[PDB]
This record gives sequence, C-alpha cells and structure tokens, in this order.
Amino acid sequence: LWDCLILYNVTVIISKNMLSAGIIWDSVCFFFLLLQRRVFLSHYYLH
Amino acid sequence: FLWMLGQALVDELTRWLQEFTRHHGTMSDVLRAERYLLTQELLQGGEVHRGVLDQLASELLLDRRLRIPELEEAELFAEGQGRALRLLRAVYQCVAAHSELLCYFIIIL
Amino acid sequence: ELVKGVYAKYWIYVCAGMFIVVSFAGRLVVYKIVYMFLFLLCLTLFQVYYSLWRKLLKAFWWLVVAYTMLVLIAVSELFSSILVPGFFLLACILQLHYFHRPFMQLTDMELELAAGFSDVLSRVQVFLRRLLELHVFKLVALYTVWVALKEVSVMNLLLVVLWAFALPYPRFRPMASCLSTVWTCVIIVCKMLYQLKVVNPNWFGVRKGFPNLGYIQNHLQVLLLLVFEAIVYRRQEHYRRQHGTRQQLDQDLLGCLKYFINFFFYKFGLEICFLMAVNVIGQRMNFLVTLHGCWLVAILTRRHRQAIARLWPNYCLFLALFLLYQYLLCLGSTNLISDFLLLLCASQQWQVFSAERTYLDMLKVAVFR
Repeated sequence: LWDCLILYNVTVIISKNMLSAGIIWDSVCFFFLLLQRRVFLSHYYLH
Repeated sequence: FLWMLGQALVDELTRWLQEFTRHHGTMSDVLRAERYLLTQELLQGGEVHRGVLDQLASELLLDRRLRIPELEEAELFAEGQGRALRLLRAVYQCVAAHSELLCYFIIIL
Repeated sequence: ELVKGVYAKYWIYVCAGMFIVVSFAGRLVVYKIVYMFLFLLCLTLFQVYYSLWRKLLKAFWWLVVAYTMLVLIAVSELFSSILVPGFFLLACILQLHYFHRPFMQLTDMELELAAGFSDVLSRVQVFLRRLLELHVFKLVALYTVWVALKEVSVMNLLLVVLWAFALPYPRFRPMASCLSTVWTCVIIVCKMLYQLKVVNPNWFGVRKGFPNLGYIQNHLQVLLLLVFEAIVYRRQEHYRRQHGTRQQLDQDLLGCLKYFINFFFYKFGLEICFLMAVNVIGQRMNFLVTLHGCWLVAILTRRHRQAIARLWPNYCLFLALFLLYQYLLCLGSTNLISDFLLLLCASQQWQVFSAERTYLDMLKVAVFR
C-alpha cells in the first residue's frame, strides 16, 4: 500500500515531466514516502 | 524575577492540566503502562507478549506485577524535564482525554 | 625557529606567485607554460608516481636549471625583463643552492583548551578531505561548473570522457585526476595565443579565445583545485605513513549523530539517488529527462534492494553515457550539472551496494511510530 502510494507520487512527477504547479511538493512527498517505506523495519518498527 | 515567576506558573499549569487528565491518566496506568512502550531497542522482541501486557477497578493495585522492568523507566526523562517538556506533556494528555471537546471546538471555530 | 624550516620548505608556493607575475607578461605563451604550468606539470609528475609525492627532485632540480638558462639568455624593457625574471630566478636558484630538501627530499612517503579543540577540528576536517568526500566530489563539482556551464565544446576531454567514466568506475579515479591536470594545462597553453592571429573563417564548436584575462580565468581555477586536493591528500598520506556501527546508535543523541555522520550514504544513498533523479526531472522537464524518469520507474519497480543492485551497473552506465551525449548535444548547461549530481551519487551507491554492504528514545518515538 505504501509502495502503491510511492508509485502514485512517481507517476505524478513523471507525467509533469511530459508537460506540453510544480514538482516541488511532490518531491517533498517522495522523500517522506520513501522515508516511511524504509522505516517499516522488522526490528524497530516491529516493536 | 520575571523569569522565576514564569517557571513557577508553568509548574502550576502542569498541576492543573494533570488534575484535568487525572481519570484518563489512571486509566492509562492500568492499561497503557502495560501497553504503549517503544523503548525496547536493538533487534527484535524475545518474549513478545510478556514484554508488554504482562509487565512492570478504576484504580487497580499490584494485581499484575510490581515494577520489575523499571516502572520509572518512562518517568525518568519525563520527570527529568519537569519544566518545559512536561508542560507540553500535560497539554497532550489533556487533549487526549478531552478529544471529543477538541473536535467540537474546531468545528465551531 | 620553526619558521626557518618552514621557509626552507616554502619555495613551491613562493615560486607559484612569481610565476603568476611571469604570467601575463614576457611571452603570453612560452612564459606561462615553461614557468607556471611546467611547475604545475611537475606537481603532476610526482602525483602520478603515486609513491613519490614531493620526492621527485630530478625534474624539479632541472626546472631551476631551465629557468636559469632562460634568464641567462634573455630575462625599460631590457631592464624590465631582467628585474622581473631575476625576481623569480633569485628564489629558484636559492633552492638549487640550499634547502631543496624540505619540500622535495624531506616531506616524503618512503596553548590551552580552546586551542586544543581548534587543532582537533583542523585534523577531522582534513580526514574528510583525505576521504572521498573531498578526494572526488568537490573536485568534480567545480569541474562540471567550469566545463559544462562554462567554456563548452573542447573541454569535453576534461569532463565527459574523464569524470563521466571515472565516477562509476573508481579504479581510475586518481589517474583521471592526473590526466585532468595535464589536459587543462594543455588547454591554457593553447588559449595562450588566443585565436585572433590572421583569422580566416577544423570545426569542433570553435568558440575562439578572444578575451585575454577573462578567457584564461577559469581553467586555471580547476588546475589549482586539483593541486589543493592533492596537497591535502599527500599531507595526510604522510601523516598516516609517519606521524560507532549500530553500537553507538542506541547510546544517545551523540551516538546517533556519530553513526550517521559516518554512515549516511551507506544506507540512505539509494533513497538519495531516487530523489536526485526527481531533482533532475524538475530542473529540466524536457524529453531528455523522460529517460531518467523511465529508469527511475524501472529501479523503483525492482523493490527488493538486491534486484536494484543488479540493475545498478546498467543504471550507472546509462547516466555516464547520458552526460556524454548531453555534451555532444550542447557542442556538436545547468542540466548537465544535474545529471552529474545524479551520476556522482548513484556511482557512490554502486560503490556501496555491492561493496561495503557485502532521551534518544523520544526521538526514536517520533520516527518510529
């Protein structure tokens, strides 16, 4: 589910590349999404 | 000094906020003391359930355990910063207890 | 008197300044090379031996003899010539007379609390300077700025054929640097005689060296940067010749800090590259970045880091080739710097992926809940 949200964010940025508003906020989202996807550990998050 | 006065008033505020959250605080001592934790470090958890629910009617006694894995582990840094940090800690406890009232306030605002 | 030995060692940089006044004077071509850039090429000589840093004395010995010969033959104007190069020949002949050793045959490879903190800080920084942090990143940053964003066309040999292949494969990272010194020395030699001699307007994106000062003003900056990096490298190379991984983590805030200062890119690098690709996409929005974005999708649909690791040599290849194409498209820009940043980062992650990998509880509460 987190990976699908990551893909949504990716596609937004990649479709904005093929324009013819900005990716700044979508990149902040990418950072945060990637951060959380990563922190789904089998150790610290398992706690 | 003005600074010193503010310090005392902050502690007065913590007390007042704790009085408001009192019931919920004790309900989170018979439940959340043996629930929420997030302090265990390193790898995984060995005794999974024994390390949480079985650890350490409204006001219960030592029916479960005493304070074997440090009851004051949480109260260490908590009381360590009885100024500043604890004011915000008391604020959170109040709004966790009275979250229904918080919702109402927001909707009329 | 420490300064006695300090000044017996201080002759290379002393000569450099005198060769800077030999530059833009006498012969616009000859003088500059013979004095400044052949001393800069002798610097390269000892660096390219990778064992004789500041030990090469044979060529450095005859550097002086070459300069004496020039002065004996030739160097207002009779007098000018004389005075001016005697001024540098005086210093040069003095090394030949005495104390040639401290800089060339001695530095070899073969107060209170506040001051104490200060010197420690000097050395930690220099440790990072002798680390890849400075050995490479900072150098190539300035290189890209002064090649792609600056004089384009013929400086491709100083970037897209060098660093675009040296970044992914670090085997020839220092060799690339030495060759770079040599080549920009060659570039300044060439632009010395501008281009305005009987212009009859072979084609390599000829921009022509029309200005004097402004035109010679950037290639030398990177030449000096190479030298500076080499200095800090060989300094700690001889300081080492002569003169906590997950454990500090759970200690405290200092422990967390330490761990990550030492091991950021170790783990975060992959997520970094992914976000660096987004940066390129946003600072371009062309059709060229659809390629970057397509590769992003590819390596993001590889999920498990092990599968991304076998797609990594090809990703790094793509990035390198793309930088080269981008130049050949600008010759035969700022976007080039963005693709360089992505290359640099992903190259470092390729050198980690299949290499190096093969009260604070409240903070942990935040990130971990």
